[PDB]
Amino acid sequence: SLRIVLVGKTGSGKSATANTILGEEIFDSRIAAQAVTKNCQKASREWQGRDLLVVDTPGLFDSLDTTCKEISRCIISSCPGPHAIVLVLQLGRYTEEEQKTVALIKAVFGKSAMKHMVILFTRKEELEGQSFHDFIADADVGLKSIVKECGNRCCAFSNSTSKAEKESQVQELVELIEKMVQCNEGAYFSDDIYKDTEERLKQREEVLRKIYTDQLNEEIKLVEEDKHKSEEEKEKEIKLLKLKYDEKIKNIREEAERNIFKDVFNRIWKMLSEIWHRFLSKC
Ligand SMILES: Nc1nc2c(ncn2[C@@H]2O[C@H](COP(=O)(O)OP(=O)(O)NP(=O)(O)O)[C@@H](O)[C@H]2O)c(=O)[nH]1
Ligand SMILES: [Mg+2]
Repeated sequence: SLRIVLVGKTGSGKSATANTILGEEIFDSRIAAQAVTKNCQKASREWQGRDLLVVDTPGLFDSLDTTCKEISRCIISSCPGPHAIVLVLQLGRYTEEEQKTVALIKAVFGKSAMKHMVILFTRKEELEGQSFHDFIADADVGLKSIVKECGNRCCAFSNSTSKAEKESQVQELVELIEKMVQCNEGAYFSDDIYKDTEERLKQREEVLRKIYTDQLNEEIKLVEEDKHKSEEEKEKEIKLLKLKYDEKIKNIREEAERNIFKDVFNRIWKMLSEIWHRFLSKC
């Protein structure tokens, strides 16, 4: 299993990138004068060997409230921790919004997060006769710097362009991610946040297990000691109940993720309120 999070500016091609990872178009990718993704979204894909889990995020910079909301959502979805945090840029310069984005990940998740960051570019088809190598070779101090921090993990993507090319890019991305993780002591990203937020997640899931079971064992109890009902009626009812139960265990993960939101939000809000002086737009 691979947990990857796509963060970046608005319009950078995050959703497109997600689509090309997922093999089909799930998320909304189009050209806009607005944010097309207003909400953290997640999906899964059957791959050669693994289940790929892709977290698409709203464009980081456009609100302390909103930023805190979406980050928190991102954290919950990415639990227990992400394998790769992919910073998505349009081809060319490393710009101020990406600078602040990188600053944010650093600030909230520590500097220790930069081992799991990979840089991904979109519009690969736009460079034409120039090599991507040649491309990153002409780069600037800031781009070179962040590439260095990220361990020289860089990709270019063409979302348009055949499936076989696209899936090959997927091979590149996934492989490098596995390389990175292996060199990273073979585990996902784990933070003070992630540990706590996961513990909460586990606690509430076990709780809901206590709830749903005690609900089903009760509904069953009525049917057993109920008279005037045929045994076939008892059996048909209980069978349906058990079906609804097995459907309701499938539900716990999504329902659990919803319960902790405000708690993690508050925790992040405590932290982030002080810090926001760094991410204001001056002027
Ligand atoms: N040529 C080309 N265009 C691309 C590529 N990736 C994205 N685009 C273009 O960039 C536009 C923005 O796509 P989108 O995925 O919506 O960006 P986004 O990151 O989702 N924006 P947001 O995060 O606000 O929803 C699309 O209309 C698409 O045509 C790429 O690899 N090549
Ligand atoms: Mg989007």
